[PDB]
Parts: sequence; structure tokens; C-alpha cells
Amino acid sequence: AQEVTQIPAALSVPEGENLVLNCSFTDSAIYNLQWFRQDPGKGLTSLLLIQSSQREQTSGRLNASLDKSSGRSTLYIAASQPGDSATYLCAVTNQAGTALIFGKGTTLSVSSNIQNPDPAVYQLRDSKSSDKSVCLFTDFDSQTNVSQSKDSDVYITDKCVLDMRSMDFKSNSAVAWSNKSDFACANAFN
Amino acid sequence: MIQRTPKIQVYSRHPAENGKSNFLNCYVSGFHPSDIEVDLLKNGERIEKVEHSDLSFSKDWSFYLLYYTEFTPTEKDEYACRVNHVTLSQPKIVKWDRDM
Amino acid sequence: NAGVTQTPKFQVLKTGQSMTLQCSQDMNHEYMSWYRQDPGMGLRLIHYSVGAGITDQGEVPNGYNVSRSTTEDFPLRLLSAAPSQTSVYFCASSYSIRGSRGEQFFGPGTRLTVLEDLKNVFPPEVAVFEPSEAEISHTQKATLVCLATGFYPDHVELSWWVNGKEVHSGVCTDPQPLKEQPALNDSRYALSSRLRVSATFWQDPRNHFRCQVQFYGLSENDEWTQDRAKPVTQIVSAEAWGRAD
Amino acid sequence: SHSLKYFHTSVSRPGRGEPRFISVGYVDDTQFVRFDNDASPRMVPRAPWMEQEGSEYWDRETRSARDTAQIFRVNLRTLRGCYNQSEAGSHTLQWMHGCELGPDGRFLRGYEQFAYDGKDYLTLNEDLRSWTAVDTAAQISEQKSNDASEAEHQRAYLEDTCVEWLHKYLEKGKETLLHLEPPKTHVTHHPISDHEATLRCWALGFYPAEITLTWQQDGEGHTQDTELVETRPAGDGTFQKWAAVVVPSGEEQRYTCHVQHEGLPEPVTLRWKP
Amino acid sequence: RLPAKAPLLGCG
Repeated sequence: AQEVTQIPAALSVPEGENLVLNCSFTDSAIYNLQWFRQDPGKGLTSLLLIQSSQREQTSGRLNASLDKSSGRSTLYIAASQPGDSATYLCAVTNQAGTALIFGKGTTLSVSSNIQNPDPAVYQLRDSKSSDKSVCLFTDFDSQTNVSQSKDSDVYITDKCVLDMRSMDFKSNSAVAWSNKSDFACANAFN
Repeated sequence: MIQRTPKIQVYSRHPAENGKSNFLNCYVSGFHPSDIEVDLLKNGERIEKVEHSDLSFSKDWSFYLLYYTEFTPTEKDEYACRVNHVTLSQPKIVKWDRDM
Repeated sequence: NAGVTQTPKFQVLKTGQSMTLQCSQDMNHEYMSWYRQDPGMGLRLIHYSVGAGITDQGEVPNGYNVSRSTTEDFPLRLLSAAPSQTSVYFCASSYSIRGSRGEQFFGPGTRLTVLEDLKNVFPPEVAVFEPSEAEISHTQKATLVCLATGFYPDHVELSWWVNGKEVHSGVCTDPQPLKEQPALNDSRYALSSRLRVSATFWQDPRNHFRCQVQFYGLSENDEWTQDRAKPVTQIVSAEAWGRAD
Repeated sequence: SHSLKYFHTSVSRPGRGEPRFISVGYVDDTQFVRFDNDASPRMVPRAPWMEQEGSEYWDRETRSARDTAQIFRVNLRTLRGCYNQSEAGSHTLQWMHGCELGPDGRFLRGYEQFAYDGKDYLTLNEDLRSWTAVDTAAQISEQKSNDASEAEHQRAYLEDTCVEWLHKYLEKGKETLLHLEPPKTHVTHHPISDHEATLRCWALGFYPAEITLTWQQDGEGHTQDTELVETRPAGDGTFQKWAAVVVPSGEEQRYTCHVQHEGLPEPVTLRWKP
Repeated sequence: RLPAKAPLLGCG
């Protein structure tokens, strides 16, 4: 059958940096190659269609190339932005030319540049009941990895970046909590 | 849309000898469309153990089939090929002539 | 044109149950296809059609049937639901496969979870946590945390609502939920989200903040005899008003 | 030459379900495989030297035939629309493709032709890089395919896969496929009237199928008006043919039959003897 | 061996 591979499975680049997404396929006998973007919890949306006789297709900072003989397509993302963060999937026509076969996709994370990081931990109280709280690690560098808890009664989330567009301000944050009262937010993160 | 009437050859694999096992061939060729009914007859009666080749066609797109059965020719037995096709008003019967 | 429509968006099934995933398109497309998406497996072709009355097997056809009696509809039937059929199901159509007009349009997908027992199904509990005094004074910014706990399966959509308006910016949710018992394989899930506004906005007591978790659980069809409210599809939310502290 | 050819036939039967679909494979004048969607709806061996191929080969060939059947079902709908025919009538789409080797055993040429209802529709050019409309408006679908792309996929098959596998088949069945069987020749005499008799020149048990039978008269350089029958299969893999000339009764010994066949080192000449 | 692809025929 037609076999589609995408290298690598996961990619993390600082914003502003050029990056390549790779697609290789075993059977060069294709009519079309197609690149798709998939946002979390949503369907695929087509970015670029390259016909078998075409060599490249451009869409802003996206430029895809096709080399049939070599069995390769490269999606070049110039000056990458946080908004480029998504799963990128490559598809070619199956051997019968009746359906599309997909690679497993590349998950791209373009990390937001925190210009003046100010790492701090805070304690937040439940709006309904006191003596019920969560810990917030916030305003840390985008290159700082959130450590797993290693307690099993203490839960720690992965980081996400939010955009306060009103103040042209981005901030990373992670949450931690427990059902034990022998737990302070200080050194809850490591 | 073209319509061509089957050409029908009825013949043995080997020169016929009464009492010697042989193969009876009915070769239908030059026909279009492909839909066709063919029976080998012994003394007017349809032969049951009859096999045929797979549908193929010639340069001019006309179809050809070989229908055949193992048989022992005799003095008394008459063999024929009965062919029905959309181009024929009635089924055509071609008797086995040993010199054709 | 609506493009490619899929129903339902979420579904729970008991092992052995039958289920038709509906797909339609109003673009008059001859070519339609079904894929399943699984972590580290990618998007795999189940069945495909090259026209009305014409269907064929894909990469992973076993366990699934399709029919194409019309151009518009391409339904996918699970004959006998198995846990291995837990996946996200995408229906796709295109004007052509081999032509210049080769763009493939996808439906929004159907998240399917097949369970041995519906016993394990729970809706989320939701709490909003008010911003820190220390954060306000240091940054002049106010971070609210929403926390959804003890939900199963992982069938949730979390949204923030400020003054009854859905927030699309100043927010991020965890990309994944946490297993509350990572050891257990039928573990319920926790999910957190953050809403960050100016200390100003939070300090305005006319401003209402609500985190909403839409849970997709059992439908009206499903049997339920447990000494416990049926864990149906439902919204669970928590609130907080601003304070001039 | 040597050749690897397939002959595909799709026949619509509206109301009675999907079209009838048959593919047959030939190496030279020897059929070796067949697919029939009415038959085990799979590609099956039709020569003894094909019977020891693995399930991998048969599964692949079955799916290629299946996929061709499905596309030909789409093509029959397209062609019905194209000629503005009723949805009630049965129609035929035929597809012929083949590659040939030269003396050296390298690719000599390829060809593909389509016919709708027994008439030339579309032909692949000798360069294998474009298609020629034989009927007006005949094309690769402009809207749902690409002339150049379709030609390219068939060109690769004809120049590469077709040549490679023709060699594999010629090797597997070499004892039968590479053996030249010369024709057994004789002349029979059949009086048809008081004044005329038919001289019939026989060629029996020959392979391959290509053969020339001509009648000449002594003292005349030109060849005579000849009744030729269609070359016919014996059923054992060899072929039969005869050429007949109607001559005046008593003058039969003035005529010569001339037989040309690859398996004959030089042309054979026969004369009827009473 | 068969080709994997059957050409798609059209009109005009």
C-alpha cells in the first residue's frame, strides 16, 4: 500500500524561528499531495494542494515543495508565530487513486517569547467555600518545564500560555492542588 | 453502438477417430455485445460437463469464447453447437463437420 | 453550503451495542471517506466511496459497515461496539481525488467511548478559585482558576463567561486532563483553566465571572438502575463576582 | 517479440446491481490469470505455472481488479451521460493495455486503448505521455482527473512493472512459453460441384498464434482469392487455422499452399496429391 | 501484474 511518514512526531521552536515539517511517501505514483492543519478538538482544514506536475505551493509564510521521484514534501514555516501551534497532517492519493492516505501528523508548538519573566507561586481560595484552595505557578519563562508531582496525593497540571491582548501581554501558568492540609504552595513546584 | 453477429466454428482438438477419446470445441468469435448463450449438443440434447474459456476480445473489440467438452466420436452420434445472441432472431445450431 | 456535518459530537456505548455515526455534505461531492484518529496511530481510513452506490474497504475496515444510497449521506455503523473502537471519527468529502479541485473537507468529528460498564461514568464537579492578594499587588493582574474534577469519560468542553459573554482571549486550558488515580485504567479526570484580567476589572463588583463545563455522558436511550442520578449530558458551572478589595 | 497484455470488460446491467466485470491476462498467446466479479470473486491462476504464487500476489491482483471494476462503474455512468443514453440500457466499457520486449529483452513499446459499445473511445499515444480522442469529446476527465498524470501512471506501469513481471512470467512458464511448436500441415480436397472443388490447407497444433497461409497457382506470381478461418484454439494451448481456395475440378495439383511460422526454419510449401 | 490505477474517463 501507500505509506506516509511525518518527521518529527512532535516539534517545539521559539517564535520568530524558521522551521520545516517533513512528509515522505513510499509510492511516487500520486495525483495530489495535501497539507492540513488540525486544532485541538476540531477537524482537519486544508492548507495547500500540490498537483503531481507542480514543484511548490505558497500561502503567506507557508511554502510546501513536492519531489515525486524522491517521494518527499517539505512544508516550510518562515518566521513562526505562537498561532502556528497546531497538528500538521500530510496526505497523498492511495495506490488506486480513490481515497487519501494520511501520515500520523507533526504536533508543532511555537513557544511564546516571555520578554521579562517574573516567576512566582500564589495561593487561590475557592469562591464558594474557604479551606478549599489551589496553587498557581505563573509568569515563568516559556523554556521552563513543569515537573511531575511524584507524591500521588498532589496533582500538577502542564503549562499553558494565555494572551491578555488588551495589555499586549502573554503569561505561562500551571496549577497544583491536593486533598491534604499538610501541603503549602511553596516548593509544591520543582 | 455497434452489433456484430457471432462467427461459430465447431471442431475436434485432434483428427476425429470413431471410438478414440477427443475434445469437441465450439469457438464463438467476432461478436458484440458480450452477452451470449452457448450449449454443446449430443443428438439434440444439451451436454452438462461443458467448460468455457474466460471472456477476451480481439483488435476490433469483438469478443471470443471457447466452449469445450471431452467426447468420444462414433458412427451414430451427431454433435453441434447452439448459440443465442441479441443479433440472432432464433438460436443458431452449427453441426460438427469433421473436415471443418 | 454547510459543508460536512456529523452527528453526534460525543457518544458513550456499552460493549455489544450498535451505533450509526451520521455524515452528510451538501456540496454534491462523489468522493466521501471515514477515518478514525488515535494517539500515536494518526488518521486511518476505515471505508471510502467514489460515488452513490459504490463503497470499498480502507486501512482498518473490520468492525464497521457503510452505505451510500445517496450522494448526500455516508453513514458509518459499528455492528457490535468494542473498547478498541474508542476513537475520534472524522467523515470527509471532496469534488475529486485525482483533479486540481482536490481539496478534502472534514466534518467536526465524533468522539466515541465504548465501556464494558457505564457504572464508571461521572459528570464533573466544578469550582472557581479567586485571584491572590499577592498577585494583584505585585502584577496589577488577577488570575481566576477553574477546576473540573472526577469526570469520566474524558467528554468535556470548558468555557469562560464574563457578564454572560463567552471569552476567547486572556484564557488557556490544560491541553490534556490529569488522571486522578494514574495507576487505575478506569481513572476519572481533572481539568484546570485560567482566566487573567486587570486587577481593575476583577475589583469591579458589577463584573460576573463563570467557568462552564459541558459534559457529554449517557443519552435518554441508555438503561440506568444505579443508586445515583443518571450521569446524562449536562452543564456544570461555578461563579464568582468581582470585589473592590 | 514477447508481450504481457490484459483485456478488461465491464457491462452495465441496470436494475440487476453493479456492472459485470472480467479481466484476463495473457503472456504472448497464453492466458495465465482471470478475474470475474460474478464467479470466488478473486484473481485466480489460469496456467499451471501460475498455481504456486503466494496469497500476497493473489490479494494484490484481486484488489487491483476490484478497484478497476469500481472506477469502470464510475466511467460507465460518465459515458452514459456523455452519449445522453437511457439509464435502462446495458452498455460495455473495454480496456486493453500491454508492454512488449525486443530481441534484447528490454522494453520495445507499450499501448492502451478504451472502447465504449465496441467503438474506439480513447488511445494512449505511442510516447505514453498523452491521450488521443478517437471519438469526438473523448478525454481523461478534465474536472476529476488529469490527462498528463493518468498517462504518467500508465507509462510507469508499461515501462517498469509490466516489463519486470513479463520476465518473471516467461521464467516461471519457460518450458511452454518459450517453446516454438511448428504447424503440422496437410491439404484436403472437397468437391463442392461438378465443375469446382475446395482445396483446404491445414495448420494444426502450432504456437505462437501468428501464422501466414497463402494459396498460389503454378504460372501465376500473384496469390489467389482465399477463404481464411479465424485462428482458433485447440484447447491444449496450441492453435489451428486453414486457408481454402475454390479451383476447377481436375486442376487441383496446379496449386501450392505456402505456410510461414516462427517455428519453421523456412516457409513450407504443400501440394495436394490424389 | 495489473496496474493499480484505472484511468478516469470524461467528456468534452
